[PDB]
Amino acid sequence: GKIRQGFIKRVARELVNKYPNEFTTDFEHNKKKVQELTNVTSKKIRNRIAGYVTKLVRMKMEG
Amino acid sequence: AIERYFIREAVREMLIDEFLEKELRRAGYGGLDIKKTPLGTKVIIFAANPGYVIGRGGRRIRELTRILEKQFGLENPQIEVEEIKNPYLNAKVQAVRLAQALERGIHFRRAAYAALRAIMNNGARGVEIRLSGKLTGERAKSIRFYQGYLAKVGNPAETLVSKGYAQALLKLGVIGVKVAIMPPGARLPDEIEII
Amino acid sequence: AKADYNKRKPRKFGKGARRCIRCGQYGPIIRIQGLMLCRHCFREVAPKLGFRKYE
Amino acid sequence: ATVYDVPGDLLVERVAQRLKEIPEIKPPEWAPFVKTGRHKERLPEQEDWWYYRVASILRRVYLDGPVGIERLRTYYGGRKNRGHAPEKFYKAGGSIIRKALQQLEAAGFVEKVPGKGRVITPKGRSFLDKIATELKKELEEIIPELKKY
Amino acid sequence: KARIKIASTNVRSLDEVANQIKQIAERTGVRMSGPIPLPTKRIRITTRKSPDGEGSATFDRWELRVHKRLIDIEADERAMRQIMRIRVPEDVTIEIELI
Amino acid sequence: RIIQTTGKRKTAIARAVIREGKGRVRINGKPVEIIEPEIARFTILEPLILAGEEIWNSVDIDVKVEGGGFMGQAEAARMAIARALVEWTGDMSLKEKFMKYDRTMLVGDPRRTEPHKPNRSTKGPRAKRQKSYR
Amino acid sequence: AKPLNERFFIPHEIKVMGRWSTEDVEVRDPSLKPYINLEPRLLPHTHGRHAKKHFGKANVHIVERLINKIMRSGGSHYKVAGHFMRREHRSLNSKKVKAYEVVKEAFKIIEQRTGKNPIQVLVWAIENAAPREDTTSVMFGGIRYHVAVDISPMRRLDVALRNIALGASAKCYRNKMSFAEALAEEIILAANKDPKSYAYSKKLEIERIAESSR
RNA sequence: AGGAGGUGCAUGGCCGCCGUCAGCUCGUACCGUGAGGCGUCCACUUAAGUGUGGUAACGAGCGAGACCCGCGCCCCCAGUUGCCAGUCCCUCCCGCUCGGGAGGGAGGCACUCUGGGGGGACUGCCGGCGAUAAGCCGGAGGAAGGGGCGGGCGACGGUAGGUCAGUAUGCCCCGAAACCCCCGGGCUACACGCGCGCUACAAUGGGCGGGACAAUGGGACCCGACCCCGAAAGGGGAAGGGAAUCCCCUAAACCCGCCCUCAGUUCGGAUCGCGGGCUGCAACUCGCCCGCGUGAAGCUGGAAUCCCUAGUACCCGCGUGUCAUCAUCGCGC
Ligand SMILES: [Zn+2]
Repeated sequence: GKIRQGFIKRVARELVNKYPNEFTTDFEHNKKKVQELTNVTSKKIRNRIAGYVTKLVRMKMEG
Repeated sequence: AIERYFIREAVREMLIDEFLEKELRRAGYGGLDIKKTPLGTKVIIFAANPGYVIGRGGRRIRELTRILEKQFGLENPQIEVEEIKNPYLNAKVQAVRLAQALERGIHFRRAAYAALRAIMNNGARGVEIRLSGKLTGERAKSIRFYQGYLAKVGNPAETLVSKGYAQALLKLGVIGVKVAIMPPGARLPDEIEII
Repeated sequence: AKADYNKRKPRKFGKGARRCIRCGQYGPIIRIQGLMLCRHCFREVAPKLGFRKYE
Repeated sequence: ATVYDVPGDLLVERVAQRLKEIPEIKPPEWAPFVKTGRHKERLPEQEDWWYYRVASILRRVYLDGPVGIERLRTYYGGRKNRGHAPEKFYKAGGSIIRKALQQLEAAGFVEKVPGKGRVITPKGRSFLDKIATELKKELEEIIPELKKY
Repeated sequence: KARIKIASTNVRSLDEVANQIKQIAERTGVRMSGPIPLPTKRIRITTRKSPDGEGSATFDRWELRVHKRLIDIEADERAMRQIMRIRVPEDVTIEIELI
Repeated sequence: RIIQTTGKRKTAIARAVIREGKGRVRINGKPVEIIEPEIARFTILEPLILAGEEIWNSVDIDVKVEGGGFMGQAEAARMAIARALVEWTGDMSLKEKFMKYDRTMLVGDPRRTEPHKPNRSTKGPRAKRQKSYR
Repeated sequence: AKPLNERFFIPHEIKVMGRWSTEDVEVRDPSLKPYINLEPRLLPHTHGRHAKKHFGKANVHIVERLINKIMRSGGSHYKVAGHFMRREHRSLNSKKVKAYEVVKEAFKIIEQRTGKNPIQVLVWAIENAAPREDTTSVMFGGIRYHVAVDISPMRRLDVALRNIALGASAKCYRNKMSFAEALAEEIILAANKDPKSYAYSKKLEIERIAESSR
């Protein structure tokens, strides 16, 4: 089973809402800025958040 | 070998701690620290009531040093007594106090609720107290009082929380008291926020 | 009535030459690193002796 | 050409045949009535196993030298059939190895390194290398791929 | 020459002592051989959980890890006095020998 | 030009040194042409045969292998030799041929032993004692 | 015993075992053609690596499949030729070198006795011993029925190889015949369609039961 | 005082099973006179009360996940007690040395290695399905594709499940006995039923000689290289090692050559005789090892029944815990 976590989803949503222009559809850039802008200390969790914010930005640009 | 020295030191600290726990039950014992100095050894004992630890005239401290040196084999020990940083956050001390209250004869429900409220108001994310034994009748029971946030599974529950256990010897038998406290300032991995 | 009796005879080997320093048992004594601790005592003690259960 | 370019068994048998000539290597009087290790069930079936064993010991000293009685015994040990009990590994006897090494020393093929063991002398090294060279020359005809070596 | 062997159950204390020694060597200006990390010693003890014989057998593996570092320096008066003035925390053990 | 490569299989570690020569391939100093058993000899020989006679008779290889068994050491030496040959000639067509034939010659084998567990340990991680049921 | 040339055989081309080439090998059954792998391969030893995947053994060389199937004891919970062959410590399990040698000897015997490609003869035996239909229990409504079903190509190949290996083991069991001789005889008989072969007999048995129950 | 005397139907702590199952609950509101109900339901999805959407419920807690240890790829640092690829010297050997190989010193850390910090793997990308979400199937790249692979962590409770004979402990009892020490015996008995295993019933082999390749761990009345003695067990001296420096430690399965040729046999190794040793204060009850001698069932096993999805199962040996000696055992390699 592979389902995203509650706190991961909430953190991604609040991050994208707070910084609309600081993320794009690039996973590497989202990862860098998530590490920079979050108190996360786990690489796995940071990758989780980065991937989900990339997904959210893709949905936004799609409409 | 080097491991043999590590093991002997750990075992000696063990036996000293157990003996002191037996001796200083009414002194609000919280723990000890043993350090080596060129002259000998120094032992710091954390007690909520250093009055009992020191005694009257220093006879208790003199005899305690005598025993801890001869019986336990420590080399030229000097004993100092210090205050607990916060008795309401040390699980062992709270468990001992609750057991002593039960021995005194306070109703278990009232004592548990009072201790829980005091611990919560003194600053703690969460607390849980479990009382097991012959309560309310001949058939033993096990009742838990809980408040706040707590963790019991995983490395955070193994490390962050402080746990203590004590035995209250009443007239009808032994009551087991277990206390778990989550100290303030402890952050679980699930808690992250923007900086 | 002499005191020569009632005394354990010296023993250098066997199950009667090792006891748990904390329990006084005679059976499963751990001698891996000179612990001289009973199995039950060591189990109840390991977390605070420096030993850990990593995996 | 040297020992490393020749299969071990083909070289050992030839070394045994050649060593049969040297008079300093003779079977002990108790050789016919002895097994080669407590783990063995029945005694050898060769009537000249002494020379094969001595050749094997000499090659071992050449390769892994310096070595000693205990390590050679470890090499020459093996599994034992204990009956209903599970099979287990045991070492070999020491008299055979010690006498073989002493005979080799008398012949001049090995020498004692104090506190370390026994090492092959230049004479024994040349002897083994000559046997290996002859064997490799014989083998090259069958296997052309060994010519370049 | 002086060989120092430093062993502890805490990697952070180990590194603190190593960094202190390195700083002492750097300030004194004496060439220092980097800290050699020797293989960790893992004492493992497997014990039966149950205090009785009933129930399916379950075991717990309690492991104690000891970490070791080695350093080699060239003997000097000020350097060796400063080294002997090391903090040597409680959980760290230091041995000094001359070659 | 001396080139060094490494190969790993289970607990077998092989270090291969390749240079310019006549085609002498030695494993621990013993010629590859007399490797026993034939299974291990074929495992070691396969990359050279794939590469061809011209490249084979143009380089000298010395391989030192430790740990593992007679098959693990052979496979580690195979990996080391394949990598050494590929890096020496710098032929992308040869690398492609090796990848299509066997991806494991250049890429290692991650598989390792799974630690054993109680309930008839010393037999395997999942082997269990027979249950009476009555 | 055997010549030093055979002991130290040194291949120089990429062909099965370094002795036989599969370029001329022909497979007729269109069902089994996509699953009998005949790509160039010197050593039939893949160290597994195909169990993880699904249909991952469809790309393993046929000779490697035969070696793996031969590597066994013969029978532990199923009776072969009305007997059990529980070889505990003398089995070929975990001895791929021994299985490889046995298969090599069997192919040599087959080529000596037939004059054709041993791999081609093995292919013929597989084609002749692969069943085409079976029967199974299928439930419709509230009760079961003994219905007839077809067999997929991979299952056909599996059954053929299994039957050949089992027949070889049964022939060799406690008999003067060696394992290599038993395997060669079984393969040749299966190729020749002689009902004596365990593989052909079992194929015919399954076929007749399936036809009766269809 | 002491009590391994009773009570685990008086207890604490601990542990097995339900069960690594996904469940168990709280604040407020609302329905029912009440026990109680909703949230916790429905469609889809997940290993999961995992998640999306709809709703008289809106939020939350403990579980799951997160977390922690190890394995697999790459980079930085570190170069000893670890390593020896290049270069110099010395010595030796071969086809007489063109050429090739071995060892020791200097020297290096280049590769392996040890151990600290980091990167990498994130449905991140493509196609399809689902509804555009939850997500699922396949594909490229890649060391690692879908919980990366294996483990530690066992919720509210129950199971009057086991433990007072590990320690603690209520009650009851002995209290000069049930308390405390010394010898001797027993727990090792043996018409028989059962569980889990070892050895085998042979050629997918037995014997003989020869040739290869590990890892985990341990070492002070301890491991012991190395030499001498002995046919084996074993005995005497003794370097080194509190350990990346010395040792345990040149494993077996496997490969070659010869004998045996389907036979209760050169299979199988129970059962006794004689003799030689080791540990231990003590070896008969009741220890282990060794040489010779004999050679008991067993020729594949009914009903029934057990474990296992990948370096896993099966085969093959070794380390350690117990230890003065003794491993067909547990835990690991
Ligand atoms: Zn104890």
